[PDB]
Amino acid sequence: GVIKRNWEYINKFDFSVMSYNILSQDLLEDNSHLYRHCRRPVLHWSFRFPNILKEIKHFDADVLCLQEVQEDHYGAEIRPSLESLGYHCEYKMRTGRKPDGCAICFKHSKFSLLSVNPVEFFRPDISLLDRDNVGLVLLLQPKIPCPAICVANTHLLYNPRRGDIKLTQLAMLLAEISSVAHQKDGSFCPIVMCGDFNSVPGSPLYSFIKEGKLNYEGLPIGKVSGQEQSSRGQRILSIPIWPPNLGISQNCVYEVQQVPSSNLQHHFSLSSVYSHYFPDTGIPEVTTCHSRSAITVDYIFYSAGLKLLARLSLLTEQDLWTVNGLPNENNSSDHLPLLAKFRLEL
Ligand SMILES: Nc1ncnc2c1ncn2[C@@H]1O[C@H](CO)[C@@H](O)[C@H]1O
Ligand SMILES: [K+]
Ligand SMILES: [K+]
Ligand SMILES: [K+]
Ligand SMILES: [Mg+2]
Repeated sequence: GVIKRNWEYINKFDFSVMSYNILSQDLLEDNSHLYRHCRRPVLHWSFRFPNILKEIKHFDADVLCLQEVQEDHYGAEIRPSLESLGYHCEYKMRTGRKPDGCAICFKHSKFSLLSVNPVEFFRPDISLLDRDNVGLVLLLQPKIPCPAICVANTHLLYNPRRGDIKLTQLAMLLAEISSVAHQKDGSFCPIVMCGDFNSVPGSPLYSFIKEGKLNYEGLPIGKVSGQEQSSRGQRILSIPIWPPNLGISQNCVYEVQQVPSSNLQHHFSLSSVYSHYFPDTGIPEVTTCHSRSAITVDYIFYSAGLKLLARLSLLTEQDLWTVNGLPNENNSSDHLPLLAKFRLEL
């Protein structure tokens, strides 16, 4: 019963991607009921950050996609530490009362920056989109003597009930990617989309990402994410989910608004790095474990044209409770870092 995270291995450019919700100290302390299982000393930022930095240093990924990156801590400690490791860092803070956000970092030696494309999901003119969540999309040029790579990162709305907002937020991210990744030959460049989607494998939202299609007629708003909730007394998704003045089509691309079928679509071909279930046993993988939750909500998606060489295996709920849950004295987030090795064949 050994508890280990192994590397599963499945004219080129090779690069590794890490997706990691590092847990904002402010979000930690605002929700202390989630960490009742934890010994008090392991929760302090002074304890947690060195461990998190050690992980990042150890894995030495070419691209970092981080969530719950607290602004004050980012400026003071996280960004300087990452810059020292040879990373160029781009940040997008949430737009509300919560001063955390997403960062996409990449090694100077591996890429040049073509464009930075932040996405704010908050729209003051649209009542539906009243949440502070954000995304970030970079276009990177691999440094070799080659096509660009589009890297996206997000942290979608947590609230389990509001699947209408989740899907609209996702649509806004997909729309940005569609714009940035478009090439002169009319196809999309290779895409890596990381983040905390607050949605479980096999959920409608997850299915939408994988299939590029969703029939959402008669679907309760709470069922979208597959997060734990009653589902009683929930309203059904509207057709359309979001209003025309968002300027995004049902194919999740920007469109020219004109002065004035319940199926969502996107034009990408996306695979998930992780299978979500252990092959031998069929036990589900988890990416987050605390007092109230043990689920997968973190993903690395990629265009399948990249080839996945390897991934760092996840753990079961039972495995994580053997080490008394997350965070603990050895692992300093309530999430596990996702890690993938990719190959771009030229
Ligand atoms: N919030 C929790 N959820 C699930 N299991 C827990 C929780 N807190 C402690 N445990 C574990 O459950 C068992 C309780 O005896 C122990 O193995 C302990 O680590
Ligand atoms: K929040
Ligand atoms: K409702
Ligand atoms: K235990
Ligand atoms: Mg969290």
